[PDB]
Amino acid sequence: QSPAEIASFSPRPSLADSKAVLNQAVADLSVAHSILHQVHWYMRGRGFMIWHPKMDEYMEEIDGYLDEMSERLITLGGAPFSTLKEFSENSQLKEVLGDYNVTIEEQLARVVEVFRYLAALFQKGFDVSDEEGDSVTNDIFNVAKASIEKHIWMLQAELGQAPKL
Amino acid sequence: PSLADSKAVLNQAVADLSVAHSILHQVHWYMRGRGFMIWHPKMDEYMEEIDGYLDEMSERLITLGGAPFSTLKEFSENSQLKEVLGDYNVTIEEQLARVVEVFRYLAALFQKGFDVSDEEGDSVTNDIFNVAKASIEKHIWMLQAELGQAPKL
Amino acid sequence: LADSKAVLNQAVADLSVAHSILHQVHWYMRGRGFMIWHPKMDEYMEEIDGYLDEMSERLITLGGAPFSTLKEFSENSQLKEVLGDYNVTIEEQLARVVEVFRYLAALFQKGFDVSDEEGDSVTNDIFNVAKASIEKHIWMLQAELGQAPKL
Amino acid sequence: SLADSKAVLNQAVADLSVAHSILHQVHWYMRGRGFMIWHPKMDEYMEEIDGYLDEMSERLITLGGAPFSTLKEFSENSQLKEVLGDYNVTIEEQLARVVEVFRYLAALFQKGFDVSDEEGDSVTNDIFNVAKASIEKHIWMLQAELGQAPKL
Amino acid sequence: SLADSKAVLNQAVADLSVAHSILHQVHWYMRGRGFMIWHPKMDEYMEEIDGYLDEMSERLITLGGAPFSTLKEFSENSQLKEVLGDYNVTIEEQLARVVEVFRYLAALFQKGFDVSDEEGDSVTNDIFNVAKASIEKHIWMLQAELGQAPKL
Amino acid sequence: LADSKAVLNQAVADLSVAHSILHQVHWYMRGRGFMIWHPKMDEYMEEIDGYLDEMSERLITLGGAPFSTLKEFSENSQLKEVLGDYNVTIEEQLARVVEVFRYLAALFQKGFDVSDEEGDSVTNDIFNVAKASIEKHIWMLQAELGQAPKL
Amino acid sequence: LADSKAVLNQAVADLSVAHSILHQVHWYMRGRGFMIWHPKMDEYMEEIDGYLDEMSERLITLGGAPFSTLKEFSENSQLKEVLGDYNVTIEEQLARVVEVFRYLAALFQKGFDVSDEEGDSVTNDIFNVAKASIEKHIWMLQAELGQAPKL
Amino acid sequence: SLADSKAVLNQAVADLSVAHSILHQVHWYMRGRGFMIWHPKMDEYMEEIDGYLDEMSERLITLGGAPFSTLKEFSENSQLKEVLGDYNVTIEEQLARVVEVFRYLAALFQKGFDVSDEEGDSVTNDIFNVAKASIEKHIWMLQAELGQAPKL
Amino acid sequence: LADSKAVLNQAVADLSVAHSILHQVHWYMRGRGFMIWHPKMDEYMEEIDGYLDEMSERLITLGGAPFSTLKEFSENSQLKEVLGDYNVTIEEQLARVVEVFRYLAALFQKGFDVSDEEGDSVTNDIFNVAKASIEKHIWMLQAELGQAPKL
Amino acid sequence: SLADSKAVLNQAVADLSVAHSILHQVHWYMRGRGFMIWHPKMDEYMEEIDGYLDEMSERLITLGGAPFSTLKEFSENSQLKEVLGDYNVTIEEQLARVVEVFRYLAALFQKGFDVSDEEGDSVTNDIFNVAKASIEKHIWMLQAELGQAPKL
Amino acid sequence: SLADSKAVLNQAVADLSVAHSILHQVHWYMRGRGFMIWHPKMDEYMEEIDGYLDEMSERLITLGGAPFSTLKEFSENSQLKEVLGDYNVTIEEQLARVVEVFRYLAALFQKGFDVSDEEGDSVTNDIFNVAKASIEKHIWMLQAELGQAPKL
Amino acid sequence: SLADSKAVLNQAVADLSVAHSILHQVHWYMRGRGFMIWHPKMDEYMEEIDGYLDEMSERLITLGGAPFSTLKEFSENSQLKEVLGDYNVTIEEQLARVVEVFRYLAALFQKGFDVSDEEGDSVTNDIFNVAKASIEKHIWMLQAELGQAPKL
Ligand SMILES: [Ca+2]
Ligand SMILES: [Ca+2]
Ligand SMILES: [Ca+2]
Ligand SMILES: [Ca+2]
Ligand SMILES: [Cl-]
Ligand SMILES: [Cl-]
Ligand SMILES: [Cl-]
Ligand SMILES: [Cl-]
Ligand SMILES: [Cl-]
Ligand SMILES: [Cl-]
Ligand SMILES: [Cl-]
Ligand SMILES: [Cl-]
Ligand SMILES: [Cl-]
Ligand SMILES: [Cl-]
Ligand SMILES: [Tb+3]
Ligand SMILES: [Tb+3]
Ligand SMILES: [Tb+3]
Ligand SMILES: [Tb+3]
Ligand SMILES: [Tb+3]
Ligand SMILES: [Tb+3]
Ligand SMILES: [Tb+3]
Ligand SMILES: [Tb+3]
Ligand SMILES: [Tb+3]
Ligand SMILES: [Tb+3]
Ligand SMILES: [Tb+3]
Ligand SMILES: [Tb+3]
Repeated sequence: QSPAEIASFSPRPSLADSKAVLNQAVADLSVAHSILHQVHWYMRGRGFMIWHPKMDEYMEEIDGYLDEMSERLITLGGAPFSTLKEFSENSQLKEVLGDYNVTIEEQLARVVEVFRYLAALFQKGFDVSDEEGDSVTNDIFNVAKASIEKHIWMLQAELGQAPKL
Repeated sequence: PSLADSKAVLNQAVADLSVAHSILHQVHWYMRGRGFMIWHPKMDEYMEEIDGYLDEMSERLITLGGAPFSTLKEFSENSQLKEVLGDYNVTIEEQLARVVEVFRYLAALFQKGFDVSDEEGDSVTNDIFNVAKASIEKHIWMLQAELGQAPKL
Repeated sequence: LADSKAVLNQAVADLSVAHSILHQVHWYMRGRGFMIWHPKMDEYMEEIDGYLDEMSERLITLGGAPFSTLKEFSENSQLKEVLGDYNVTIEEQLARVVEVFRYLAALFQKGFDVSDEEGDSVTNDIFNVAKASIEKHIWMLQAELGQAPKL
Repeated sequence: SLADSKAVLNQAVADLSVAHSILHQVHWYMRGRGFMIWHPKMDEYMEEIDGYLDEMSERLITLGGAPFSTLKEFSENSQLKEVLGDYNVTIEEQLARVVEVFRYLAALFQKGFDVSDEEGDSVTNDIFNVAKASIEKHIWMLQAELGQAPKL
Repeated sequence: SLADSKAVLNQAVADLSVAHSILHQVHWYMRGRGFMIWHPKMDEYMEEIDGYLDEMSERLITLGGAPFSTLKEFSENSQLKEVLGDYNVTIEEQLARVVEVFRYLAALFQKGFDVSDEEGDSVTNDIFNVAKASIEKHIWMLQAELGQAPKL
Repeated sequence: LADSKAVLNQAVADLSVAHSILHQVHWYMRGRGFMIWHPKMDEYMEEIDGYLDEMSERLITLGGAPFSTLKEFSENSQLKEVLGDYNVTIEEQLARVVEVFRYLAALFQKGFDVSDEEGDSVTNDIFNVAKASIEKHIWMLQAELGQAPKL
Repeated sequence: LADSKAVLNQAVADLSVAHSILHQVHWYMRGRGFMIWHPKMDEYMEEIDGYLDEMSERLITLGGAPFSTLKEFSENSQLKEVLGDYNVTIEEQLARVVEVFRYLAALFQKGFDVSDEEGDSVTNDIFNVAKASIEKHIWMLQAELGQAPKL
Repeated sequence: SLADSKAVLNQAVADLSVAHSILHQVHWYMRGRGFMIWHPKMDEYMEEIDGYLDEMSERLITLGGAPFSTLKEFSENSQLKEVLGDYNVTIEEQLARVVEVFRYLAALFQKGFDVSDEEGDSVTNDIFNVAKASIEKHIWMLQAELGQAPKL
Repeated sequence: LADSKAVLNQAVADLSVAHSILHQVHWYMRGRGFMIWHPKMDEYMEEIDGYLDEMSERLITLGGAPFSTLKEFSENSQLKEVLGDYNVTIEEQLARVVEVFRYLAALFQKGFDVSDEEGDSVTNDIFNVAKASIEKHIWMLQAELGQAPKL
Repeated sequence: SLADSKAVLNQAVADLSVAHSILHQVHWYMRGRGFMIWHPKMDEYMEEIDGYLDEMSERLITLGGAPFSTLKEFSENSQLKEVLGDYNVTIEEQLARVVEVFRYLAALFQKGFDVSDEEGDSVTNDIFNVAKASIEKHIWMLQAELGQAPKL
Repeated sequence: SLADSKAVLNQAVADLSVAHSILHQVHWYMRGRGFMIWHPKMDEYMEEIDGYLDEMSERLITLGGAPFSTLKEFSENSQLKEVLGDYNVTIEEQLARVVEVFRYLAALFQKGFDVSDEEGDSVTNDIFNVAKASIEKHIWMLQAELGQAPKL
Repeated sequence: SLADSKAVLNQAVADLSVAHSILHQVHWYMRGRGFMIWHPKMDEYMEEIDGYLDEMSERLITLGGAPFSTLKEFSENSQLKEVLGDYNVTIEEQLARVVEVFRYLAALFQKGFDVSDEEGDSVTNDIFNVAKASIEKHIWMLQAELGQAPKL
């Protein structure tokens, strides 16, 4: 005979170890990137000429974390999500169709939402990596969390609000 | 001459670009209102690009055996663009609206340049207009976006 | 796919999928040649992002609305992604890259054809430049694999 | 013999030190549309202000003087008044505050220009003139953002 | 009010705009041995003319004035005369036109200098001083190519 | 100094005064070594400026309100300023910088301690980076003075 | 694509010979204006070399086999070479570069036409870009020589 | 108090000096397909190694310690063993040798991390961490070229 | 090859042919290693071009008349060219380069010796620097081919 | 009409050439603790002296003058005195010597400033002013190294 | 044939390795006025020494030799002696030690020159020549700091 | 036993200084078609001459010598003779003057080369060789401009 082929529902979704949460990051950072690109492209209104370019800067920073976090996952022996289907299903951020009729304030507020989520994800990754004693991974999350939180201050300040982290 | 018209539209461009530069200088200088700090330096970027086209088009014309307009009287009399005196009381959005309008004219100019030069088989001149049109159109998108509008080319 | 705006948006989806695949090759790569090709994938991706931005933004300039969600990229792209696997050779990785680049070169030909018919010379040149470059890469990638470009 | 020149140099040291402090408060406490342009702009202004403070302090040293060099001295000799940071100053208000400070500095620099000319200190004179040039350009730009004429 | 400082700044705007046009004509129409050096040199002169033009107009704005800003205003106010482009002018003759334009500029800047000195406009006075220094150096140089003394 | 915010604001006050002392040192310096040590103060000042901005901004980020007036810096800082004097020797100037730095090293360790205990990991690493560089500067200044770092 | 491929290879022959002529002009130049024109041949040579590589590599990408020996170059090229001679005037050497450029400009027009007929838009832009630049140079050289470009 | 941290820092000075010797050996004796990529890559590794060895040695000095600083000290104290150069070794063996050196450093740097953590030396702790992060990435890449998992 | 002048001109001829051959290797290359060795042929050609210019120009300085036509290069060179072929393996290409370089080193040695005996120190230095560089390359290429330099 | 401006420019050309010569002696014959920083510093001072000499020489040409241009002219018209190099001179003495030279030049630039101001040559006046500022700053610095006030 | 050229090149590998290690000890153990200038200067020396070390071994490889490549080999073959690091050495003593090292290396490089001169290995000969020129420059400078003649 | 190498090094210091002065005169006094190119070209030559002067003097110092270091010493030991600057001299005459100085220098570097070969001073030999190579290349270029062969 032969070993039976197991048929069960996709197991994961529980952020229990460093590996798990690094992959969740790969997923969320890929979608974040896509949301950022849509804001870049669909943006209209006073303040476009400053924020259009800014989205590029954010995107590059997000790219940087995406790469180092999946590559840390690889180094630790894991297997990073690497298809749009994987990214789209494992991510907790929702995507919507691009729309040109959104005010600047609403765009910036959407980016703050995404940044708040990512900062909590990196907080979770920090805590998990600390508990498991994976100090390298721990530092990666902390660094990413530092600058995301700083971007949240600035965005909120443009919106006339405190960071409210 | 086989290339008489390429020549004529290149020189039209020389005149209109010189006028366009002038207007962008006026916007840069007379600008007042929230957004000054971003748009004032942006006019410099536009001017540098307009300048780059003015030089390239005039010199393509020289290369083809033409005599480019090279006096303010010539630019002025030949250009289809109309200049008005500077006024500090124009709003930032009216200033950007004017820039979009100058740029729309230039896109149509470069379109005609493109067609005429494609007609006469001057493929170098064709490319020059094609590159200029491409850039100007991108600029129109951005300006319109800032104005809360679609590019509407 | 019979106007410039549809071909451009199709390119948005396909370049987005091509970028994802190039990333997968970057990460899962193993074997002799890794030290040269792993970094090369970043060059390829920087380029693909280059075109993605220019095309999407040409569409916008032309009054279109780019695919801008993963669902849209995935469903609209003609490219097929598979799960990442470490157990693929460098030569196999390269061959996959060439397949994708071949697909892109052909998409760029259609964009070239369609915009030429429509008299949209700006879009036409964007497709033209992207093609010249994709084609150069296939020559080089095929050469590493000991084969002619076979365009 | 260069006593009036020395006094105005040192007065500028106090004032520039306070001005720098105010720019730093505006930079941190800024909130509202245009933050993203004006926040970094505050660094540009601070660098320049630091540039003058150092240059003028060292011109004073070079003349045989002794520049104020403590926060107490800066705060007590300066004519500018500082206030507790407040996040609810609007952008426009923040810009108007920088304008008030720059106008003060332009007038201080005028006085320094005049006094150094009177004492025949031509090097000190050109130092104030350069500073004045650039400050007035900044007032022109600030006021333009505010939709106003430079009003020098 | 600095009425004449403003008047000379605006005269400079007009004349530099015409000077710039004249240098462009020389760049384009130039033919003869020396072309390869002087053709590009015309770009360097234009960039410098451009610099003054923007600095002077911007100093005018800063002072409360309203710079000339249309080609008609440039032509009607400039003292410089423009002629149609001709390819049959020699290099030596082109260089002679430039010297003549620059001798004019240097005289204009002397007036700008004298007027701003007199009105106590030291910033403007420096702007003119810097422009005149540069222009006069160029004159020495062009004259030297032409085998002649600067004859300032 | 009740928490992370409190210590951040203390660093804001102390870094401001520390920067002022450094400028005093830069300006009133005389003696053999001037030519190396005078410009070196500029390097120290840029670094202190950097910590000052980063720490105040971390405080902003966290919902605090940084000291931002000279009175506030002066009031809250634990460093004491004295009038400039040209007759201080170069090695005496370097010793005052060492004292100021040892003070800032201590401050930053309290900062590190407090943030660690509160779980403010970003603030923690900020004080740690600051601590590392100051302690290296102490080693180098003490070395110049013929002494061990004596942390 | 036989005709596109043939004109590309022709250009390889002729650009290799043009390059050698420029190198001769560079070395054998004597007369007033040497100091401006001697380095200018280095810029011309650099640019010629860029076309040469670009055009044979295009040919490779198309599945051709570019001429690649001095024999192939001399035999296929329509340019004729003469022994070096220091007795040539500066103006004479410039006229010889003008002649050679006028020739390449014509060849590039053939290449452009042929490629346009065969639908090879990529080769077509390559010829178009080379021709834009050679013609600018001819204007400039002719102007140094007191003449209209006469294209 | 900080004796254990000082001890591991000094161990690292020793092992890093030998490591760097081994990389230089690889660099010079390398032969085979891939020489052209890997030979200069050893240079990257050496300079990164030199970087850690200076940082760590200077952190030891800063703590009041006395770094090993003679070839005899390095050899005696290093746990890494050196062998004679041999051109006959294969590229893949050369790379396997670099991996085994790095796996050792990574383990050493983890010991440093742990020791310094227990002692409260947070600066020393962060130096090992950054070192460890870097080396582990290198092991992944080196293993990748050899067709293997990182096995960390 | 009687004297310094004569060997300088000989090198102009051989360096021209060597550059030709390197370019052939750059273009016709196929197989694993292409991605590192294709661009490596650019660094080599660049270097060869440096020597060729320096050597001919030293000869002009010396009052000679450097070869300046492809006919002179081809007829005077001891190096021999073959038709381009895609079927040559990477290692064969690499070994071709080695053999050209070995010839060049031997030529430069003769150039060194000849200018030495004529007391032309400048020409001597030129051949020395050229030699040291080529031998370094020979070690490196041989290393790739799994062999000792065997000078 | 411009004779005194031309005179003091040409006197500066001579003194600047001798001063360059002196600084090069100091550079070469220097020995003593402090060499490693003061040796390269003399290069910086020489480049600056060179800049003034070229600028002032060329202002003189521009004005229709004829700069001193031989070592014999420089040596004979200079108020500065040269002696044979000697390795025994201490570092303080070397530095005190450069100060004396700088003091002379600063004074010479003051005469130049005065004279051009009288003759209304504002461009020449600015050149002397700029030169004077920088030299006085270096005097402060060298005096400070020497443990002293600038005592301008 | 080239056995003696190879042998001295290999002597150089071992000595430059030990020279580098002594420079590193000097860099780490330095204490005294001058530290902030001389500490970085040891880095520059170390860089230059590595430069020679890599080039000489690679020249050896190129010639068919096998360079020393283990700390054991460097130690055994070097004629330089190493002692434990001591903080209580003065800056002047530390510099005198470098001067001793360099004096040795320049004697070595002269032997390398003469040997290769004899064996007609003109490339190896230029390498030693370049190295010697540079080391002798540094000996002049270090000695000048020490108030001494170069005394080659 | 080193002494003639030192004497040629010192003659070079004198002649290079004089040559630097002559090039400066040509820079300033040049008039005529070609000015715009040859005027800046003199700068390049002067920077190069200063390069040699400094390297040669410092090699002399390194050898335990005492370089000429006053204008009088340069003037009286130089074989080159200076004349009063004159504007009327043609461009072609000026270049010929530089050619004549460069031929003197190449010949002097040849004597330098030979004397240092005989004395076994390889470092100095190499300095003269390098200088000679570049001077000869300039003669070619200058001669080419004047429509002549180099005639070395
Ligand atoms: Ca709405
Ligand atoms: Ca008036
Ligand atoms: Ca005391
Ligand atoms: Ca004459
Ligand atoms: Cl502006
Ligand atoms: Cl990577
Ligand atoms: Cl973009
Ligand atoms: Cl910030
Ligand atoms: Cl041009
Ligand atoms: Cl300073
Ligand atoms: Cl050359
Ligand atoms: Cl290529
Ligand atoms: Cl250090
Ligand atoms: Cl003449
Ligand atoms: Tb990566
Ligand atoms: Tb142009
Ligand atoms: Tb974009
Ligand atoms: Tb300062
Ligand atoms: Tb402006
Ligand atoms: Tb900040
Ligand atoms: Tb290529
Ligand atoms: Tb260090
Ligand atoms: Tb050349
Ligand atoms: Tb000059
Ligand atoms: Tb190496
Ligand atoms: Tb020197």
